Amino acid sequence: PNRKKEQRNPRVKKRKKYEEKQKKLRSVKAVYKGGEGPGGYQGELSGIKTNLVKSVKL
Amino acid sequence: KPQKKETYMQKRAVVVGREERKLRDLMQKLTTIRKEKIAKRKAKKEAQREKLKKELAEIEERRREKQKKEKKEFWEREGKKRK
Amino acid sequence: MSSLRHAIQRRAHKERAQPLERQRLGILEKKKDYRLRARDYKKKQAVLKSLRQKAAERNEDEFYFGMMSRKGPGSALTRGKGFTGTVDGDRGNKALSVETVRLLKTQD
Amino acid sequence: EAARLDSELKLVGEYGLRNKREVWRVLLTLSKIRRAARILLTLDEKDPKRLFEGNALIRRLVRIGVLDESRMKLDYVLALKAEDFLERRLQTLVYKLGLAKSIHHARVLIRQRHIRVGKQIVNVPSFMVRLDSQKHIDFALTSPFGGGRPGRVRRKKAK
Amino acid sequence: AAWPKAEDPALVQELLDCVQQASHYRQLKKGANETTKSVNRGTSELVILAADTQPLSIVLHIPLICEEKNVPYVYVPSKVALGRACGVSRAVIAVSLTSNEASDLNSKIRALRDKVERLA
Amino acid sequence: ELSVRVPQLPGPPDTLSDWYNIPRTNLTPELKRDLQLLRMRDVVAMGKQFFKKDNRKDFVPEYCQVGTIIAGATDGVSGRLTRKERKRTIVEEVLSSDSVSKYKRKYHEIQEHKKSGRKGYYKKLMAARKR
Amino acid sequence: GAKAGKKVIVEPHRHKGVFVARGGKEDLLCTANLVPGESVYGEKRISVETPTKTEYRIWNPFRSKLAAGILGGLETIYMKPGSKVLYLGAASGTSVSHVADIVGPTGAVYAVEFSHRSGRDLINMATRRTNVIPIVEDARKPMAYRMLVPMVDVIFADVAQPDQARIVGINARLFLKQGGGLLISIKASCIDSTAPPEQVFASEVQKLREDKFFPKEQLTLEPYERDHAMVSCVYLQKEFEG
Amino acid sequence: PSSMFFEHNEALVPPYNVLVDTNFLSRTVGAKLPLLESAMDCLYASVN
Repeated sequence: PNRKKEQRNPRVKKRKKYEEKQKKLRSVKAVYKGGEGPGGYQGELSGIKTNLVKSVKL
Repeated sequence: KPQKKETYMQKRAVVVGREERKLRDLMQKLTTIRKEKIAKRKAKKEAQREKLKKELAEIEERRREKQKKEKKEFWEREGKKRK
Repeated sequence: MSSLRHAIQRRAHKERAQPLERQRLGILEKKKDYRLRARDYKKKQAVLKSLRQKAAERNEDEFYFGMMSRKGPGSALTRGKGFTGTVDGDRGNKALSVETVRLLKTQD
Repeated sequence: EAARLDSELKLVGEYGLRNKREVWRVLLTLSKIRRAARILLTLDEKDPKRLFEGNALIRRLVRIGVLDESRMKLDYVLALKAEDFLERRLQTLVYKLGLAKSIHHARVLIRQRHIRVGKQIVNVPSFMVRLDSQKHIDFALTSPFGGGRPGRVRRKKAK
Repeated sequence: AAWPKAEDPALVQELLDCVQQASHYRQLKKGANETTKSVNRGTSELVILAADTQPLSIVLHIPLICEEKNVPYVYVPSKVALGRACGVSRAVIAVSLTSNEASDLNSKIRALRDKVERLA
Repeated sequence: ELSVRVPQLPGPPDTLSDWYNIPRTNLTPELKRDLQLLRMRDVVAMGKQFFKKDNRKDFVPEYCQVGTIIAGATDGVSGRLTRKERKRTIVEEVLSSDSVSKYKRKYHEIQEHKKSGRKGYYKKLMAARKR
Repeated sequence: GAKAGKKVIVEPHRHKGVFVARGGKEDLLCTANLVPGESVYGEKRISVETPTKTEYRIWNPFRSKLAAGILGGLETIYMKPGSKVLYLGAASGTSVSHVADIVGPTGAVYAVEFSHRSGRDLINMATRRTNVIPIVEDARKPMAYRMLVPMVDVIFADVAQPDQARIVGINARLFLKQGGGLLISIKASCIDSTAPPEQVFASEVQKLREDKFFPKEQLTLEPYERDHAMVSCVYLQKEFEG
Repeated sequence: PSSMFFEHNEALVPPYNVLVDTNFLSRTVGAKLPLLESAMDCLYASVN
């Protein structure tokens, strides 16, 4: 059965799967990613839902 | 049934303005793309949900297999003791 | 299994198009399109059948309050050329009484 | 052991290694070191064996700069780990010293033999570095970054 | 005025040493305007301020912003020697260093800011 | 010092006491339009942004005020709208911006794919038949 | 940027007093400022012609960790408009002004700061805003401003000190109502700067539970200022107010 | 939980905190083993 570049180098395949998983991580939790913008603050650039609590209740 | 007469309301309606018309056209096309995008995403979400429930029933079948093996192990190891 | 199958083994097939001596009479209903036409015809005919049960098991002396506040279908007998047995309603507008009409006229 | 899976993957991805062979190998090294650390704690404090052997091992580790010059005790000798051994792994130094834009580009550079440490060019990216040497890492003279010939692509483009 | 001054006994020397480390390691902003921009971007990990300066008011306003951001600062006694430590060919009165979260340089900086926090 | 008083005896609240007097929102059509825009703000940023899925069955809050972004003292060179750029309604602003071309193109596309084969196609088949 | 001049809409958020203003391609957070029309620090602001006296202020997260918390969606931030709040770590007063605009006139916030000239900015704002009380002293010795602080309900803390837990603990011992509340914020790099941050947070919360606190919320202000946290606890009861 | 990754805890680095449960404590006395020593050896790091 025929295969791909991505399979044929087992150096590359753990690069992309590491990239996409890190992209996959960028769905669930929140990464830091630098400070506010160097031009400045520009709002919460993708919305605010009010009624959502994300606090671990101890 | 749709009207073939022409009411005083429809005649007394005002012709709308030009800025208003541009605005309303924008609003129309906005709602269209909104509805179709919600349709695509709802469809994909439904297909992945059906996929996942298939794997849940598969793990249910495996649960029943281990249930069968375990209960038969219990009662075979139990029958000779009562024997 | 699912690695006991060769590549050209899973190479599956490709539909056969409508012949081009014919195409002015419509696309070729292969299997899936037949299934679609079926299921539509099926749910429609079962709706039709259930309605037929209702219309053979009406009772003539029902009584509601809608019948005090809608028109009735009736028949061709009293309705005319223009009769399906729909029960109409309003379209939305009523007899709009005179004083407000004067107000409208002044504004216009 | 999905935790084993994801943990090993994050090791490689943060330092773009090649396989869980190399990662497990460095882990084996760490295991031998922490075995030494366990033993030298098993001998009680102020014992002479403990004093000299632990002083030795701590000098070893700070000589390769993995355990910090700040903290010099057997507690931290236990507390070291694979991220630190990877920190003193070599290719990481090219990336953190600003010659190769990416860890993979650094891997390719080490392949085609453009960096050296001291004198000799290096081909193995898992050549462990030393604290005393780690700043003496630059391009060789034969590489077009360091000079020498402009390279084969410049050669052909001039052709 | 410059009451969180760094004392002599080689504490300033470990400071200048880590400055040399970060200046090679590109984790460094140099000059007071760069310091203000780094601390007002919040990337700053620590900032060192000279006290040997033609009037001190510059390295008095900079502590106002680092007090406004709750990130540490420390007074070296020598603008010339700090500039030489950075490798500028010019005296510098204010040098700041940021964070890069995969090293042991960060452990060094943690030690240094622990030192200055015990100084304060 | 003491006089005769006045007797003055002749629903849901109107200005919320615990949010510093936010009045009940008047239902005006341009306000409705702005509300629809801010709900459907996803498709507005076509391709480049995504938004938190704010999803209630209604969308009209009971209390809202239309306002103005005043001024940037630290920055007003380009974070300031030009005089032509200033708009009355948010909908007219997002109108007067660019990319409404790409909007219209997507519109013709979706319109065609919902006019795939539903009735016009059947009529033209019927013409190919009856001919 | 949501540039200067864009017509926007503002609505209440969940919390009593704070507001959220949505618009166009970018929403944000605001507060009705008590002191009218005037900016503090080049913060952007918002005017609405009410059917003059109606002005709001945009609240940068990255400048103010309370705002980071309001974006992180806290359980209950304990500060109703009209409440007594001891602030702690009141450096240069920006966030403090925001809390002031929350509590309004019928509230009062006690702004304590350690250094001087950040104090100067703070007391300038204390002249202007008629509900925030300037206190410039050593936080470690709260008997100094024992003359000033009455019993209050809500404790803000944002200092970065090793003895922070004991600081806010004795301040809880002195200035917090029965069934009190507090928000504090914590940096791993200033509590102990080699360890993993979650472990540092557990150490600090266990400390407060030894200070007889009831831990009742935690979050990590994750996309905004790395490895910090906001922690919410209640003073000496399981419920908040009474 | 922050400091976590795709079912891996980046958090727990040495030293390790270990909770004793009751069956475990009964059974490790019943097997006559030194608590701190055996844990330190099996983990190869410092605990409490």
